[PDB]
Amino acid sequence: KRLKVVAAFQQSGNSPMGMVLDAVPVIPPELRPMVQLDGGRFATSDLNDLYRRVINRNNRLKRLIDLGAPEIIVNNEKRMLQESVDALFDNGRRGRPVTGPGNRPLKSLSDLLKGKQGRFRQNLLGKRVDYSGRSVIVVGPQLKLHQCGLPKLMALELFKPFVMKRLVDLNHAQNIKSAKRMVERQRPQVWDVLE
Amino acid sequence: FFDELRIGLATADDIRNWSYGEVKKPETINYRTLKPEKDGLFCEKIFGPTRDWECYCGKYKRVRFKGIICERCGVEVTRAKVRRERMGHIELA
Amino acid sequence: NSVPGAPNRVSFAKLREPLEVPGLLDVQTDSFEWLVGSDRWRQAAIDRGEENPVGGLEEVLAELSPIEDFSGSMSLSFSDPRFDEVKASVDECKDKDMTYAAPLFVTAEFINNNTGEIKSQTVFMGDFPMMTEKGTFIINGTERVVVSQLVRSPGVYFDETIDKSTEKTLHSVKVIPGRGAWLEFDVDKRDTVGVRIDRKRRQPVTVLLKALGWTNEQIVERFGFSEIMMGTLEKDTTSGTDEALLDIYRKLRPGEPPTKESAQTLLENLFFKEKRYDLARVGRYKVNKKLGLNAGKPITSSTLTEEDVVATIEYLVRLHEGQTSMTVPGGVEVPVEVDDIDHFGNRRLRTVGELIQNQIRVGLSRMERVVRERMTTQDVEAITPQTLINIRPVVAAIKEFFGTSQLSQFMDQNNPLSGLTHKRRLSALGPGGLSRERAGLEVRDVHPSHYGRMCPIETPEGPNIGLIGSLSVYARVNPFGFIETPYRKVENGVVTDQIDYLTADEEDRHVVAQANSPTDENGRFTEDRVMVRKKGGEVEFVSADQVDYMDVSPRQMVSVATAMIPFLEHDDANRALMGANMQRQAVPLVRSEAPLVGTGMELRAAIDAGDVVVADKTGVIEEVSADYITVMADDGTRQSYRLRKFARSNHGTCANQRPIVDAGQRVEAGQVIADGPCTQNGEMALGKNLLVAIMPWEGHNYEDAIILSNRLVEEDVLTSIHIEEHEIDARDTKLGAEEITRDIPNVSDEVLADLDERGIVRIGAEVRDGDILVGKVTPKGETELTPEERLLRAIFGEKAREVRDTSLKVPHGESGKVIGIRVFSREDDDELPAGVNELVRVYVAQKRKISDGDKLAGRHGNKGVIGKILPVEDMPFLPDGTPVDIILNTHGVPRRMNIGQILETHLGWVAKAGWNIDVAAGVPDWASKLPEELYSAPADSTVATPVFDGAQEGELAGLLGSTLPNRDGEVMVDADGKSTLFDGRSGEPFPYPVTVGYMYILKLHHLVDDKIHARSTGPYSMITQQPLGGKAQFGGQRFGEMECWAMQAYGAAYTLQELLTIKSDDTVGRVKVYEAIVKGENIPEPGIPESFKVLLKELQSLCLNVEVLS
Amino acid sequence: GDFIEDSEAVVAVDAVSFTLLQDQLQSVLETLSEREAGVVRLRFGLTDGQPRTLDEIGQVYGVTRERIRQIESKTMSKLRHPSRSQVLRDYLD
Amino acid sequence: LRGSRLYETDRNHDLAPRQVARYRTDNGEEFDVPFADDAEIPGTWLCR
Ligand SMILES: [Zn+2]
Repeated sequence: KRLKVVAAFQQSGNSPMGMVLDAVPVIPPELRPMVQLDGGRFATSDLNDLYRRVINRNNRLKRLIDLGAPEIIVNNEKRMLQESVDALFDNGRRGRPVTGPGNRPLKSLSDLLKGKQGRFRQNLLGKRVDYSGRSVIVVGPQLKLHQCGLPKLMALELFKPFVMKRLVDLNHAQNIKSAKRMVERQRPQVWDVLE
Repeated sequence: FFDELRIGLATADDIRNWSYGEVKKPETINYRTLKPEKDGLFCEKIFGPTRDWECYCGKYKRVRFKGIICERCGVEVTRAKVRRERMGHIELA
Repeated sequence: NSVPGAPNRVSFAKLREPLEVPGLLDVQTDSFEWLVGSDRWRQAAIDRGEENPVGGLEEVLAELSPIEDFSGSMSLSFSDPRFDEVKASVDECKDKDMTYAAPLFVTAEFINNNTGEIKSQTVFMGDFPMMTEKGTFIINGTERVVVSQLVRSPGVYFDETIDKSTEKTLHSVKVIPGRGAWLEFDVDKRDTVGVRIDRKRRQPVTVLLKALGWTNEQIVERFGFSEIMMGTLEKDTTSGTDEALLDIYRKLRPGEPPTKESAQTLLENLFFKEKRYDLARVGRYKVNKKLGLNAGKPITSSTLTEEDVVATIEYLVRLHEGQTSMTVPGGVEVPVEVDDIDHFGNRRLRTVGELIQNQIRVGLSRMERVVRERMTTQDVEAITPQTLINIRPVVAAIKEFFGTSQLSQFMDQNNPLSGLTHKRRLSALGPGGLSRERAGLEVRDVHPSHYGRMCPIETPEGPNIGLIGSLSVYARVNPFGFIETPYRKVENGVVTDQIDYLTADEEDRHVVAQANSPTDENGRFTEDRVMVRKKGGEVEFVSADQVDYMDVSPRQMVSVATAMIPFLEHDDANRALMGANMQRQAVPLVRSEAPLVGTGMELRAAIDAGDVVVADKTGVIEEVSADYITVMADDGTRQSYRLRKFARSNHGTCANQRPIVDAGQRVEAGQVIADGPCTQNGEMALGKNLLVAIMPWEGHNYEDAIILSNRLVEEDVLTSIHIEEHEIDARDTKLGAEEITRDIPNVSDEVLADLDERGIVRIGAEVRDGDILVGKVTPKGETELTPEERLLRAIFGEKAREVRDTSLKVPHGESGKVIGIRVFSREDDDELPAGVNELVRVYVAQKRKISDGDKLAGRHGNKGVIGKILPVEDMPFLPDGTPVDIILNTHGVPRRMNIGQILETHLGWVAKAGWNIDVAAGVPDWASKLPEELYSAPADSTVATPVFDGAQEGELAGLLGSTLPNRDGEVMVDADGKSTLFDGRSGEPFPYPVTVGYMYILKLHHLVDDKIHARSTGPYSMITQQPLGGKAQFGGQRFGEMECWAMQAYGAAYTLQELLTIKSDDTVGRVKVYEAIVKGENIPEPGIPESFKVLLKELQSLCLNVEVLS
Repeated sequence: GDFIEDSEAVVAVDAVSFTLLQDQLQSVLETLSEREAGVVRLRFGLTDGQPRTLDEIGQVYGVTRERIRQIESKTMSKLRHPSRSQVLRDYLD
Repeated sequence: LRGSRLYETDRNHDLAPRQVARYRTDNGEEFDVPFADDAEIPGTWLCR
């Protein structure tokens, strides 16, 4: 078992020094957005909260070392920084998870791509798509094996761009804006082109 | 057109090279004027401008200056969508 | 008979009901009255056989007080809660969007021990939400219900398991308190008795006994019966109480160094001090009953005691040995047996009162902590309760529970039955309950103890199967939280009028006979042997002298909804469950009518739901309008009732009350004077009764599809009114306040034609998709207009207007008339949220007719969507010219085992067309047991067939064979229930007769109108940039992993690629493809979806050097 | 986060209409004006996104100040003719 | 329910002229900054 791990560093061009960090990276803000919700409220991903804590502690240590605090306080600050970084990478792994309002644990980096939710199984292997609809089904006994009955409104919504093109090129609308306006109000000329 | 995807163990040098600036303040946005604070999270000098070709102080506000770093605030004038691809780092003691 | 009105409805019931159905809302109201404490509750408790009853608030306050600070020098206490009056009324709170609460006052006393002062006075504890007459809470103008929670009661539980290695039987016991460390004993495969204290490592129980103060002689004296006890004692290395104490302290608290006083006081505070270990009031009673301790004395101290620990050890040891009975010294004899935790003798019910009490306790604990913090920070002379009492935590906890707790739920207001069933819901989830992902088969299966307490039919069909149920009709809740059911005392084989309410564990010691057993007028059993249930819930024949209890009614086991399925006994459990669930989804219709055939419950339920208006006092009606009813009581008092008209319900269904009484009509207290949404003449009318033919028709009813006649559309038989509310708000912004205006930039003059002068839409207008409802505008600020826009404005001389349009527009696919508008302006009071200056609500109502795709269903779980609506001339018609209304396929019934619907159809046809049983040659044999009232009835006469006591097979056959003729003196339906139909299209008669009758079809709230949305392009996600989901937005359909597997199986590489890149998150590809489609060009090549880039730059974080090579 | 729509994502149809407006404007009305188009292009900056004051034309070319304004007024008047002012009258919104 | 966060003809042939500076840090790390021809280069800069 030990050789399984040791051989990886031996038979490669990488050193195990990477397990100790001297500079933690920061994700771009857009992936942790601070969006101004309607009415002036702000919604923030809790990830950027974790980061803040790290920085705070990392600042305090820099102060304590500067003025020569007793070794006990410096060691306590170093331990706190270690725990903060650990929770940033993986919250709740070692100790009790960090919680904000209420009692719900914060979502760490690992949680963003860990399980059923996240990115791998929720945003990479399968995703929501445009030009799609859904509706209840009923039996059509007069249909052929290769035919299906599509509601008028659903078909219009699905084919809106094609309908707009066929409206503008047939001189029903003078431009794309006029064709879109005509389709939204569903004037009679739309249904002739839809079929 | 990708040939292969290689994973490795990032070192301090790689992390520093990835970054466009060190984050050394926990501030995200000021309470009034709701704009990003300097040197903190969401900093424009590090992660890029919030608007397209508009620096913090507004000296440069048009596409013609694309690529120029404002000498008064340090914000590069580029697409606002660079804020989802610019990384920062924290140098911890 | 109970209701003065009592619309005529002959009943097939052959058994007289010895007990009247109790109040169906008692579970909520009685619990809430106990919580706050009311005079009627005090009187009931006194009469029940209790002295000095204590309410929930009083109990919590007594638990909190008295308090003394650390290093005690002065004390505080609370007492005497009081409620004065509700600030506002029900409908004022509903309209104004405020909670319906009343202020609470408690007298607080502060005492200085040094001098003996008393700063006693009243303190305002906050606004306590109050329960309405219907048993609901109005929070922020929304009606909510608190559902009772099923939870394992505190106590001591023993069990046994067969080992895998040795295959020995190993017995374990666990003590489960309300709060406190967990204590559990065990027996190992090495034949040793150990204990785990506070989830610590196992050790022999002898060390625990020694530490408790037992020398090595009393253990031998008491536990001399068993041999494993002696094995453990001999193997125990520790000697003396002091030796054991040190080891226990080291193990439990290895961190701090051991000491003498701390070691001595360790176990004392761990279990035997109420401030840190407390069995609930129920827990102490259960422990006493299990171990036979403190037999026959009031329970005041609930904390654990040293006697019960050794009692539990003795019980476990004896149970492992194999002894049946056991008696501890100073205690009564009790049996020795394991405990199944699914038995309702173990599972108890937290009512709304207890749920609120827990949150009050938490809030008071936080308040007490704050009081302790503030007590030793200011002077001890000029200190008063007000200064150091902060009421914020308790009100905050109360508000959090109602608005956040999973148990506090948004009321289901589809129809009165839905709301009634919601209030009688028993849930196993919620805090302290089960988890949907951690619930096996055993918990969700039906247990024999459920009989008469939890209905086995009514329960969710989906993943919540068996975790959520409904209270039975006659079930009652014991103050400890256990569910009791009534039974008739029978002695010497004679049924007696005495009725006793028994609990599951209490009835397990008796033999109960079913209600439907023959009995003479005297009461003595006619038969020699009777059917009964035994201890294990096993069914058996026994002699009539062995029975000591009897069921109150045949329908003791069913709930309210299940009680309204006629011919329930002829329907399979699955279909009965489906029908009961469906009954709660029926939407109200424009006009309602009661079923031809039903149970006797429809009446009572309708009154209990509280949607109908009942006269308070006997009198004579004075004035009857569509808006109010004025009644002059028998005395000089007169009362006016306000009728709700076109009021939107919680689910956008019209709630409309209309009078049924006439001017100058005498009415009695408890008599219905106005009908509710889904009621007709005081009964519950959820659907419509209509003519049905059972046959396949050209494949349009294939696979559960349904065909309807166009008449139901022309006559609005299945039409319903649906109302929706739209809200807009004008508030402040850093660029200036946004104003509600009638002028909007870049809008045609015709568009704003129906807008009021203020900018709000006019009442009575007909708004369609995209129409303006309220006009609003917001400041822009910076413009930086593009050069092309600047030139376009210059050539047209249009101002660069300061404001942008933000008007409220009708959502996609909506329509209907505007019926109501509400305006709140901060200027005229209107205490709106901070920053909001104007609030406008617009109500749009639309009338929906039955159409293709709408879902209908019966009362037997025969659901289906409408596939075809035919003109009247196409439907098959009776030989007299009458066309049928619905065609149901014949291939469903036999395989689904819901044959009860065929009997429903037969009896409905019998009811619609009157019947008369000839009695010239005596009475027919089949009609021997029919009551006289059923010998003959006129046309359109309603009937009642109670479940498990109703119309019988032969009676139904005879009634089919003895119907009256039609207007032409002929019978359309023969004695077998079938009739000869004519083909509407071809015109020739069908070769064989077809079953025809009347069925009660109800319209479920599943309409294609509100689930059709499609999408071509819409809003996207912030981070992943993928389309949003949901009909609320322009939701895109999810192309899940299984769909990708299917596409790979087909080998459709290109379709999959375009689905996953172009149509989801290829930001550049999306716009380029739209441009190509509009311009009529080839689709461009996809590339690099944004989600992969996000994943790459997320893995770059947490120090992984992910990179792409070439 | 699954319910907050992005308010900066490019709207497809709009992004099309604009490029049509830029296509139906730069082509027809610009070309029928011969060299009088140039002054309009610099005036509004639709050629490089650089609006220019009157003098910025006279700083190099020999045209004078008031003549440029007269040309601008004449072009403004004659380009509003319905025959050529109706095709561009649908992109105002 | 919607939120918000805090299109010009792209051209590569023509761009505003720029001049490149050069800075050394205490550790000997070299950095370059493109400034406009307006100059006004500060004596000290903040590096990455
Ligand atoms: Zn600048």
